[PDB]
Amino acid sequence: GSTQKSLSKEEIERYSRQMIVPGMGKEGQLRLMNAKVLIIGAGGLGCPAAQYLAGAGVGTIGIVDGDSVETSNLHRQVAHATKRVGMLKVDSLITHLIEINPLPVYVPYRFDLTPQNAAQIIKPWDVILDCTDNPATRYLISDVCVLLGKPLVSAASVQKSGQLIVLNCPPTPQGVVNKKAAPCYRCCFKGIMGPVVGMMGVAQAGEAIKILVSQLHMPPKEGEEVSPEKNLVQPTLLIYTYDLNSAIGPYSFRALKMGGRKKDCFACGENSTLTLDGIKSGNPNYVQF
Amino acid sequence: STQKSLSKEEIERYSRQMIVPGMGKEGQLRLMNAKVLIIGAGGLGCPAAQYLAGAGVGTIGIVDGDSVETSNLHRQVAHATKRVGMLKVDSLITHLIEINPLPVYVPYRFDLTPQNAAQIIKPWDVILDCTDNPATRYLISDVCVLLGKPLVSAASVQKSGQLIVLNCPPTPQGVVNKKAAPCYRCCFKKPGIMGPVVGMMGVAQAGEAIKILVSQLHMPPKEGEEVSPEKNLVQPTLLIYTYDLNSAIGPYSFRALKMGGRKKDCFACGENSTLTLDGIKSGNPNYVGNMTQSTNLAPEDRITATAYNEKRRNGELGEHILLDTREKEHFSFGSIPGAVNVPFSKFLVKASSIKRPAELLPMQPASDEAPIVVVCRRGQDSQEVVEKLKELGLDNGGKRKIMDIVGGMKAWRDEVDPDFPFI
Ligand SMILES: [Zn+2]
Ligand SMILES: [Zn+2]
Repeated sequence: GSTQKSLSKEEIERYSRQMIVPGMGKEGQLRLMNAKVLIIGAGGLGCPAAQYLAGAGVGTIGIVDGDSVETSNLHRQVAHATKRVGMLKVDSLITHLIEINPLPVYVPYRFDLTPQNAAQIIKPWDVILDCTDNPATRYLISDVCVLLGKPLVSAASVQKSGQLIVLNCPPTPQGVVNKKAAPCYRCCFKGIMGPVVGMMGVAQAGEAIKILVSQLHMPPKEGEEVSPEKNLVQPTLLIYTYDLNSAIGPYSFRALKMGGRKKDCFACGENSTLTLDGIKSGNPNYVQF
Repeated sequence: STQKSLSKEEIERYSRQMIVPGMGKEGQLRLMNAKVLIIGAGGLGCPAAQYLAGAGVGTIGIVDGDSVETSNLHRQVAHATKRVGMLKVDSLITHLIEINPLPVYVPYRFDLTPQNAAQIIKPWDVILDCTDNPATRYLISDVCVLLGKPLVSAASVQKSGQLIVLNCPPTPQGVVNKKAAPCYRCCFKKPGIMGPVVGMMGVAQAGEAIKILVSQLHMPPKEGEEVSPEKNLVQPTLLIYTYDLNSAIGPYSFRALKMGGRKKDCFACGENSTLTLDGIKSGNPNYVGNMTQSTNLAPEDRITATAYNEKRRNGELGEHILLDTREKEHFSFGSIPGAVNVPFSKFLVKASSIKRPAELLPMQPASDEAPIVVVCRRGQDSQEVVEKLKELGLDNGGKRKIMDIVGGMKAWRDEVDPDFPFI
């Protein structure tokens, strides 16, 4: 699955328009096709992210969700259909992804992600996208990504706005603080309109593609630092504010620069006591926020 | 004909969208009574239509004459592999019906041309330019100016895409005696693709269309009043999304440039314009890359708490004045060092009293180029302050920048000084 060294005749035609982009090419396309991307959440954030990773040809796409399609969510979950109401979101979404592009392998997880199964779900994947829109789950996914060394693309709905940030990319082992390292979600922190959540989801796919094509999740050359222009060690917190009574303004998008890994972070900092065994056993406890 | 109430089925489908502040039943009925035209059923048109269909726009028109091809599915995610060979408009409506069967979908199984542009556009309320074609983009803007239509235009290229709201609220051709929104010529005088880039701009197009309909941003202001500058209509924003495969989201990935209003000498909307609907039909404007540099970027009107502090720490803002418009007792709890307090309450009264000497509202100045920075509690009233100061010619014809701090003193606390004593 990750061993492709050639493109078939159908793949050349299907991906011809995007391979010609500078910085993509054949090497860029094979990196997508040999990649494994996990999408946690098949709703407003997960549907647009999945659609554009499917069209682009990511070779393996996992989707985690245990909920069902509902009529009142179609205005924002546009990958679903009215006739698929009552069906599992993961199955309804993959039905549309297969329509877009049947060449990738789609791996459904037909159940909720929890502290007891997070590590099992996340471990096999190269890049993690948090599309849960659940604050408690966000901390769980960040923690597990730190412990299993995974880059995390996390987005959320908050008030009348959306958010996006790339975390732990390139991943750095827990507790290492004698070098520049990317932050985790804890390092940074402590009714929704369709276009808002849709824009963050599309942005999430754009970032996952960036990481895989340019190998932004790979370490730098020995003794070399990660270029600050890559916006990885100190990532940007993107905040898009959407107000129904005001057309797009000069600061509807805010790009807040984040700090690097904190030395005293509960999860990734020095002397961290967070462990995979603890998470499984309820330590820490992810209280509903 | 106008629908005035909701059924049980519509309340279910739209319940979680109507609770959004500013939407409600009134906002929903405005969408369901609206008619939106989407020209182009491809990379930009698919996401735009998906989210307008889901939101419940009552009537959605789609113009396209091309067919679905395998090589474009990577960015045209509303189409299906099984529907390769079908007309794009027929393929797209099939998907839109699946999302939401309640709207009325109107296909135009042909391409827009100078000969049919006016006929196609006239019946529709809001126009979305989802063509990635320069020639068609100029043609649509021209027709929208002549027919008095608001236009949401987008474009995409290898590394970037753009979005801008034009001629909203619409103002007749040739009117130059008042503030008026620009057209595409006012903004850009004539000289591969990644899915996420075009998808981003397409979703943003639907977002703007929804805002225009729900808040009736395309309706004129009250007689004698100008459109609120805070609505970003008469001087719209040019959004630019730069997608660099070798760099994650950065400070300039999303760049929003403020545009000037209508140009007095615009070929299409300016005074003494020779452009007419019959001239377009006759080929008199000959609509010969996809994205070009703008030609009416306006001077900046706002600054972030972060940027203002960044310049203050490096001593960049020389000779400037900092006006704190919070009320007296609020200013007494603390302020930015060097801020002069000019309460907003008294400011509005003194400004009301200059309907007679010159500019006593303000305090001791220096030069003609000395910037003025306004800051209030949370950036709600500071734009109005800046707007009236310019109304009284205190920008000296544009040589003196007058800005406000985005988010007021709350943003100052959140972005710069977390221990600031904010009330
Ligand atoms: Zn951390
Ligand atoms: Zn013009």
